[PDB]
Amino acid sequence: LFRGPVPQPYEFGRLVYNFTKLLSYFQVDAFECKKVTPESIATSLTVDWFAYRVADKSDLLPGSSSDLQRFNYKPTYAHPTCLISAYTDLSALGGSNPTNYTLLTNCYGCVGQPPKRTCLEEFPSFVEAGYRPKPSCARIGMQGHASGNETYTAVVTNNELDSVGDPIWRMGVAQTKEPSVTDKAELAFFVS
Amino acid sequence: LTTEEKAREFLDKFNSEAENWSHESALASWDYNTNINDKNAQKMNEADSKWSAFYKEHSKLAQGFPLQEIQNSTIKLQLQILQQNGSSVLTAEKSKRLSTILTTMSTIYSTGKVCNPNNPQQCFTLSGLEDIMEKSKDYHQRLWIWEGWRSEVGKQLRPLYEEYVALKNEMARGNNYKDYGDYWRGDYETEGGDGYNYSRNHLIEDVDRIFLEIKPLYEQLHAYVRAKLMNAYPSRISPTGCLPAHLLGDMWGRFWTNLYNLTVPFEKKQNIDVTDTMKKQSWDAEKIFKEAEKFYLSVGLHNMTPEFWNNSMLTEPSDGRQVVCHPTAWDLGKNDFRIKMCTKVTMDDFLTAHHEMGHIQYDMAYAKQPYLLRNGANEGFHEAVGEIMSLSAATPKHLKDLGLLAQNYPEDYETEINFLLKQALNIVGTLPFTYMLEKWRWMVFEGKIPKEQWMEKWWEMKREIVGVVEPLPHDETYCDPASLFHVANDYSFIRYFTRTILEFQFQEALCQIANHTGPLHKCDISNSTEAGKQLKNMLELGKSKPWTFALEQIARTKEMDAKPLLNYFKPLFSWLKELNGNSVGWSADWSPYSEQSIKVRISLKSALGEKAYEWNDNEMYLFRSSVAYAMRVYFLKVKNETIPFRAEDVWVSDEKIRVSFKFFVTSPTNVSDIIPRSEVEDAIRMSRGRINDAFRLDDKTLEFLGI
Ligand SMILES: *[C@@H]1O[C@H](CO)[C@@H](O[C@@H]2O[C@H](CO)[C@@H](O[C@@H]3O[C@H](CO)[C@@H](O)[C@H](O)[C@@H]3O)[C@H](O)[C@H]2NC(C)=O)[C@H](O)[C@H]1NC(C)=O
Ligand SMILES: *[C@@H]1O[C@H](CO)[C@@H](O[C@@H]2O[C@H](CO)[C@@H](O[C@@H]3O[C@H](CO)[C@@H](O)[C@H](O)[C@@H]3O)[C@H](O)[C@H]2NC(C)=O)[C@H](O)[C@H]1NC(C)=O
Ligand SMILES: *[C@@H]1O[C@H](CO[C@@H]2O[C@@H](C)[C@@H](O)[C@@H](O)[C@@H]2O)[C@@H](O[C@@H]2O[C@H](CO)[C@@H](O)[C@H](O)[C@H]2NC(C)=O)[C@H](O)[C@H]1NC(C)=O
Ligand SMILES: *[C@@H]1O[C@H](CO[C@@H]2O[C@@H](C)[C@@H](O)[C@@H](O)[C@@H]2O)[C@@H](O[C@@H]2O[C@H](CO)[C@@H](O)[C@H](O)[C@H]2NC(C)=O)[C@H](O)[C@H]1NC(C)=O
Ligand SMILES: *[C@@H]1O[C@H](CO)[C@@H](O[C@@H]2O[C@H](CO)[C@@H](O)[C@H](O)[C@H]2NC(C)=O)[C@H](O)[C@H]1NC(C)=O
Ligand SMILES: *[C@@H]1O[C@H](CO)[C@@H](O[C@@H]2O[C@H](CO)[C@@H](O)[C@H](O)[C@H]2NC(C)=O)[C@H](O)[C@H]1NC(C)=O
Ligand SMILES: *[C@@H]1O[C@H](CO)[C@@H](O[C@@H]2O[C@H](CO)[C@@H](O)[C@H](O)[C@H]2NC(C)=O)[C@H](O)[C@H]1NC(C)=O
Ligand SMILES: *[C@@H]1O[C@H](CO)[C@@H](O)[C@H](O)[C@H]1NC(C)=O
Ligand SMILES: *[C@@H]1O[C@H](CO)[C@@H](O)[C@H](O)[C@H]1NC(C)=O
Ligand SMILES: *[C@@H]1O[C@H](CO)[C@@H](O)[C@H](O)[C@H]1NC(C)=O
Ligand SMILES: *[C@@H]1O[C@H](CO)[C@@H](O)[C@H](O)[C@H]1NC(C)=O
Ligand SMILES: [Zn+2]
Repeated sequence: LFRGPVPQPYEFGRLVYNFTKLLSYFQVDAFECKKVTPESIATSLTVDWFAYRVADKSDLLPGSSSDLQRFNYKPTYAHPTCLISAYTDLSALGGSNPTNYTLLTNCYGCVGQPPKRTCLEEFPSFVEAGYRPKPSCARIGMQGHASGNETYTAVVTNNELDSVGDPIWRMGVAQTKEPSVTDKAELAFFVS
Repeated sequence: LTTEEKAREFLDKFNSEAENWSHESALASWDYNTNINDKNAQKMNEADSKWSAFYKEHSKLAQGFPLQEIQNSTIKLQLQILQQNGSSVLTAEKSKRLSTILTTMSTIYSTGKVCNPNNPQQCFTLSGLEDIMEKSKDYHQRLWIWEGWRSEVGKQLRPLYEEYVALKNEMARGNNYKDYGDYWRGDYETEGGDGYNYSRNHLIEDVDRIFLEIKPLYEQLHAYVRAKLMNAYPSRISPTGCLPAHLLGDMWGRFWTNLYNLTVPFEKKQNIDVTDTMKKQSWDAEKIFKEAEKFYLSVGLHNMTPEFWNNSMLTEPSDGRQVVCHPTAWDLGKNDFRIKMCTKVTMDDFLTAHHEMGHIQYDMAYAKQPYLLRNGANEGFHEAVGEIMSLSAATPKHLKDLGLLAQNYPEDYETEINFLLKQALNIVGTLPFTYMLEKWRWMVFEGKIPKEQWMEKWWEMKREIVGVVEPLPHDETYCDPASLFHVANDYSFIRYFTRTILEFQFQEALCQIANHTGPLHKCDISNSTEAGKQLKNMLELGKSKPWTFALEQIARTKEMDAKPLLNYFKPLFSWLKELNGNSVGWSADWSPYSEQSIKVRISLKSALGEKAYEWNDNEMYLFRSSVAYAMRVYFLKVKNETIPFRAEDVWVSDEKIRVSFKFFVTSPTNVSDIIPRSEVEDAIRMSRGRINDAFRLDDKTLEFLGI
């Protein structure tokens, strides 16, 4: 969990212990659980994680209507789960710290092929709880992150074909934000 | 006792007996419909006679309880229902005459035939003509059918409709209404405190307001359809004009459903059809109704009674009995509910089963009300409730849960557009039709449109409101509105307008409660007991409360609102808008026959002075005869052809009080064949001298524009 670049909300990591020991690498800003108490966690284990901002921790909470849980990542809470939002310097642990944070703010379908392709905001593409965003939505976030553009808009296709063999197009917007904590990696973890 | 107390006892006794008598009538009618023969027909007629005699006696008795002395709104409302006089305000001669006219108009409509103008032995009844209009893509065939019906039937009803209007207005006045239009609008009238009152005049303001809100959507659909029809019928349709009346998918242009095969957005994609799966999984009529029952149970509504499952007719009899399969929901009284349907294992009957059971659910909900109040809040409430249940059941979401659609079945945005377009053709494309038709009838009954301008205003309104233009000019011997079932048979029509608007208000309100996210057309209220409760609270009221109250209980509003409809079709609107660009809208100047018409202006005063005559109908007849003559001479001498042109082959339009009109000529044996303007102008010059003498006019007082 401490190696390589930190995954973004639209490409979150998935990996399937001493609970206290793990909570000694990060400074915790917020902590909450659902259908469980942290004492029981300590006394399969699945960890999902991604880069996020601690300033925006209010969006990680259940009941949120924020973009994060609409287009990027949403928990199912089918099983006992705890939410951790914390920060650390990953470089000293064999990893690397992010320079900015990127999330999808919109994604929606398009009908027809070029030059007659028409994109409709009325057909939103939401992420299913417990699942990753569509390959064509994920593509937008990736290009957005690496574009050097605070607001990035694009129409892409990513090996998604329909029933007649035609490309499936999707349009969306990615937003890039600055770090809130100086010289630290800000991460969100969902542990179930 | 006081008047109110006496009225109380009167109604209690009436309602008890009314239930008993109504039940016997309902049973006799049922037996006939599920077993058609002479014995059952006789029993049915006898049972109805007894009911009518009962009701009439108590109606007269109800006149002894003045409404001014009643403070209890439940009692007052029931007395108002019983105290209606109706036709009884007329004298015996007028009452008998009106009944005769209504019977006559119905008979003429149902037995009308149109014969192929080029094959006298090939005649079709209305059912045959409708079957052709729904499928034919032949411009000519569609035209002689359209015109034939209007000429063969419409011209028989004209004089009957004129007498009909006069008699119905006298009746309405006898019942203290301004006119018969005012009489019909009383069906939406309510009284009460707060904002729960609704005057008859308010209905007019609301339909006009709603129409204007809808219009921007209709214009986008209209432009789209026009662009497609221009390919189906090359050089027949103008890109900036109205659509020809005979090319709209049916005999009247009421629905645009049958244009789908020409207008479908994405022709490589198909709509969802689970018929094959139902057959593969061995579904039958019983299973279909059992699944409909589960749907309603999931939202906290009733199961069907033990009797329902035994007494109902869910499939067509195989025992020789003759029945009428047309699907209906019955409430026979005394907690006896039934459905009469001939169910097939198809997706269409699957959805129909949900529709019909929705009616039963509503009937059960208000079964606790007094007999006279066991109805919907308005005439459009029952249908609106049924339709929303069909919308929910038809979603891909619901079909997957039922196992009728593959769980991994992918989403396709092009398919969703095809779906919305098909829906718009039936739901949106009909609203301007309903609006325009009622507006015309209201003005006719009121007296805003005089007899001399009935057809003039009919077609003027069609071009301005709907965007449809007649293939041929019609004078005042025609009665086009009477060629429609509902007009000929004395039915109100506005119910279809209001039903549609309410339907979407109910659907949106229920989807918000169910916490639906995303497009409204993908909403499914299954397993939502909160949505179910909100609905049940409205359904059980029957008609004991103002419909504005009943509406508030579900949609949390006292007014009809077009926004829910516009929201439903929002994704379609955006797609059409981008595609249509700036080609949206139409003029009312162009018509199929205008390009080759000749304008004639005559001045009789400057020609003859004191000897000048009046340009009456007889002079117009002579003119048409003179033109036909000129056409015969031209063709015989120039083309060496003998063509029997008659005055009837000369069409005249846009006639003013002053002597100014336009005309064109068609072939005697072809109505889609308009003689080229250049050939007509040549004929006029050749015989110009004879035309001149006929009217004692020179070449300055008889002007043919273009010559
Ligand atoms: C957020 O941080 C990322 C780094 O993780 C920044 O990505 C970098 O953006 C610059 C453009 O501003 C990229 O340089 C360009 O590369 C292309 C392709 O080689 C070249 O054609 C251009 O001329 C230019 O050199 C840079 O390569 C990219 N870094 C990586 C690893 O891809 C991103 O800009 C930051 N976002 C914001 C809003 O600051
Ligand atoms: C309304 O709510 C009920 C209850 O939750 C839903 O019924 C359920 O349907 C699901 C499948 O849609 C059932 O799960 C699956 O059942 C199949 C057998 O048909 C099995 O092979 C799978 O492994 C899986 O177990 C679920 O058990 C069932 N729940 C019951 C019957 O209590 C219903 O589908 C919902 N309807 C709508 C429109 O949402
Ligand atoms: C429908 O949703 C409301 C509100 O839920 C929140 O807002 C939604 C739009 C969505 O973003 C949800 O994920 C949010 O959680 C529910 O109202 C809540 O009900 C619970 C009881 O179960 C109550 O404790 C909360 O206080 C309510 N919240 C508010 C703002 O009133 C409502 O129950 C949902 N309806 C159904 C049938 O589940
Ligand atoms: C309904 O009409 C009656 C008069 O018509 C008679 O009674 C009907 C029930 C029916 O049987 C007709 O064929 C009969 O000719 C109205 O009763 C009269 O009302 C006026 C007041 O406007 C009063 O002066 C008369 O004396 C009443 N006559 C009788 C016999 O009662 C009755 O008021 C009308 N009701 C409504 C709602 O219009
Ligand atoms: C629209 O096209 C469909 C085909 O996609 C027509 O439906 C077919 O009609 C023929 C003749 O009755 C039947 O033999 C086929 O089995 C039908 N096919 C299907 C899938 O139903 C439909 O009739 C056309 N409608 C109009 C108005 O032309
Ligand atoms: C309900 O009744 C009130 C009267 O109490 C109606 O209000 C009148 O409406 C007319 C037409 O707009 C106005 O000219 C009057 O000045 C209004 N009077 C008052 C006191 O406001 C109201 O319109 C009725 N509601 C409906 C739907 O008919
Ligand atoms: C009546 O006149 C029309 C012309 O308005 C004839 O239409 C033609 O139909 C044939 C098909 O058999 C087409 O190839 C021609 O191009 C059409 N003409 C035009 C101008 O479109 C129609 O055939 C005539 N009907 C008869 C004689 O029964
Ligand atoms: C890049 O940023 C500019 C503003 O500086 C914006 O106009 C442009 O649309 C952005 N590019 C993309 C693909 O969004
Ligand atoms: C009206 O009368 C009914 C009985 O017929 C009674 O149940 C109801 O409460 C009364 N309502 C009012 C306002 O008096
Ligand atoms: C539906 O029918 C079942 C079986 O008879 C019954 O137990 C259940 O209570 C009924 N539903 C309701 C709401 O009464
Ligand atoms: C169905 O109705 C018939 C006619 O009344 C009756 O004889 C029969 O027993 C009923 N069957 C059931 C299950 O109620
Ligand atoms: Zn119905």
